[PDB]
Amino acid sequence: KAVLAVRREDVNAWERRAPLAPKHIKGITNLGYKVLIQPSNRRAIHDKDYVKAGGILQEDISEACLILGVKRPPEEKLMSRKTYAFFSDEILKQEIRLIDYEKMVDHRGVRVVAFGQWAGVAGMINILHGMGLRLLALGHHTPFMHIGMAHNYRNSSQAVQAVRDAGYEISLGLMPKSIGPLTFVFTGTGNVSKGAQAIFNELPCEYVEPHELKEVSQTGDLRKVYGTVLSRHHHLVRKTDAVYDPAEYDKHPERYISRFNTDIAPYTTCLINGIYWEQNTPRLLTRQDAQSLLAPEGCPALPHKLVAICDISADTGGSIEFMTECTTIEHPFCMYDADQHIIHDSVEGSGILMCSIDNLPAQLPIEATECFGDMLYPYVEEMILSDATQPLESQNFSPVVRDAVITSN
Amino acid sequence: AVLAVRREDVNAWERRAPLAPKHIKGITNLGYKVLIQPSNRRAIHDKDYVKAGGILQEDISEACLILGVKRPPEEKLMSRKTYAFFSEIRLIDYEKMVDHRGVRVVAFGQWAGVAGMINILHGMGLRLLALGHHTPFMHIGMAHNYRNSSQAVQAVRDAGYEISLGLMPKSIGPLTFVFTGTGNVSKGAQAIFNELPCEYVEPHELKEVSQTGDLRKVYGTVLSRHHHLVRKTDAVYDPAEYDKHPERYISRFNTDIAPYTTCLINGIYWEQNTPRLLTRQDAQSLLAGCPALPHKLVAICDISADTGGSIEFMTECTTIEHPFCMYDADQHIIHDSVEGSGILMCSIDNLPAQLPIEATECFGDMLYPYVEEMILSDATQPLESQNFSPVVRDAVI
Repeated sequence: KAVLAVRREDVNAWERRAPLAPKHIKGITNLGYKVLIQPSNRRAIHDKDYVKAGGILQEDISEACLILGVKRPPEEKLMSRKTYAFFSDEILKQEIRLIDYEKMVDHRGVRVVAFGQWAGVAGMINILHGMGLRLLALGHHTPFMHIGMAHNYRNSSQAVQAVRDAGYEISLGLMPKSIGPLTFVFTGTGNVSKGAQAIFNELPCEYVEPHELKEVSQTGDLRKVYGTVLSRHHHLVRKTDAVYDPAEYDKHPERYISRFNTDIAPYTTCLINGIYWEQNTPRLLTRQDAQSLLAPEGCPALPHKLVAICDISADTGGSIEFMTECTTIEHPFCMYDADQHIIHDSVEGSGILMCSIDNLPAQLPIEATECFGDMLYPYVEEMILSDATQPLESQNFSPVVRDAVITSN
Repeated sequence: AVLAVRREDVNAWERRAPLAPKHIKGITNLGYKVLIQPSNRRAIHDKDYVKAGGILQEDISEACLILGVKRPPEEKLMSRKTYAFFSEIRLIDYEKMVDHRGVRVVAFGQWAGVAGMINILHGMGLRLLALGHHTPFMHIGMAHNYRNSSQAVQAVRDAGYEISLGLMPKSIGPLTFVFTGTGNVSKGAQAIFNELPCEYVEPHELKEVSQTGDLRKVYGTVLSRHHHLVRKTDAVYDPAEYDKHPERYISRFNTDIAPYTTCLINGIYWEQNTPRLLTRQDAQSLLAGCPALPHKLVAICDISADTGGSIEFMTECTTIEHPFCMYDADQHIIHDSVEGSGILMCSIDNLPAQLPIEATECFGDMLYPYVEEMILSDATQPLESQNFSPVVRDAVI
């Protein structure tokens, strides 16, 4: 008797995802609920697949009490006496219940509704493409020229075949010698970091311990790429006695510094940053660290070892002090040059190539939709039996859903 | 006695060379010594030129013939030597090398068309998304994102399968592609289109299929002079007369074909007194959750390098880095963009450089037969006594 609707995305041309996939609509209709799908040429999964799974294609979504979307409408489009959920008072004036997927957390306070590894997958394809263009601008044709942007591929499978194909060229010795071994450092603990690792694993890779990076950055095999996973214990020490205690760094991070600038950064070609930075944590790199890193025929050496930094988390303006500006899917790369200036939509001149896109998952919209839908599915029935007309206190919500309401009730 | 291939220094995108490894194997088997200047820029690695009998060496002083792609900086030209490029020092221009009929003999063949067709299919992906339509054209990148034409063809076939499975949005209607010109360059664009689920029709049919075509296919037509050119007086076509006096003719392309066209691939070589395909006034008239297109014509790709003054309003060239611009409803050109109102346009001058290995092989094949003449050139003696063919003699500038 209660009716669910999936709204069309209207916010931005790049929003090709949805909060639920066909298989989720097949599940919800098998529980006897009616599900309206608002027609959309924008969605990367076609309307006829939502219809095949028992959804009814219809512009008018007035009858629905739960409306699921990805991004909040401009507020002009919000029907009254209904519950909306998005990835986000004025509207509180009315009887409108708003839910924020980002605030849906377990008893420990860890998120339970997200895009999983998919930001890392897209970020790693993006930065490999970026390094192709950056190294050509410095005068080096490489096999990284043969990897496009994440959104130029049908799905992660087609992307993986292009990464393996460029990997074969590297493994056959088609890199230029003069630029030396290539080193990749991965930071952070989450699913997003595993995604970037999963793309790297398709190249002719070799994982080393952080202390080895000094050696392999000089004498590594030029038919391979080198990776290292960086953990807290590798680079964080107390200001007093240069010791690491994990229980103490959790409570009082202010007693700690990072040795990343002296121990790892000078031996790094590409930093993939997956850290979630906090207001009292040590930084990986400062503005002064950048000055020192930059200060240094047809076959030149690199101007300096560090070519690129890709941010795959939220943390835009955190661990790397000078990475202040976000990039976009359309303009993915900017340069931090030797005069401490950001040059937008460019891979030319001096300095460090940087990539910081806020909606990386949208570049792989089908797999992003499947993954998100899987995490949301168990909570959908609670949300369908939500009543915007009644008080919050009387709703049969789990703490997960209750705590994620961002309206007065 | 000694031949040299110089490193390209002009532009970061110049990844081609005048000869491929197999050509160096041929020249060394004639007993000539060949120096190759080392280059991380070249898309074919130094080790392959060495494997074929070339010697890798920075100092190129002992060579009497120096082959390159683009003409060096004037400060870099050594005295008493012969240089060949694409424009007491003897200079040869590959572009001026023509046979007794006056047709070019040293060029990049079909490869501009191949790159141009991949570029515009990518362009249409971005343009149609900006108008609110996810399509399988989103899954084709720029020509330079692929290792060679084979990897590009697999991505075009893959997107073709999505179209053939019915994954186009219906509201956008049938997609029509018109090919103009007679050259190799036009065959290249056709060769990429043939890898989609295509169907070729006669020009008169375009009116019908632009309204009732199967949305699981893409439609193509090849446009000849006889289809659209008529005399001002009696609306008749005589091919012998259009050759001599093109000023007596107009084009019916604006009224007969343009209104039923999604994508114009333009390969015409325009002359100062030929009729235009489209004028500024034609453009004004053409521009006038599941929407129709604002108008039928989405995109124009020039594959002859702004050698088609055929489109009056296509004034400014695009680049590999910034491939697309928009001609909007107010007659304004917006650079490096697929957003807002109007027509998407692509006009890149060095399309072959996006497929640098195949471009090098093709060019090298056309040049190979004339290399021996050029090696036995002497810059110190007069031109009249050189044992040159008319092809090479006429190309000295």
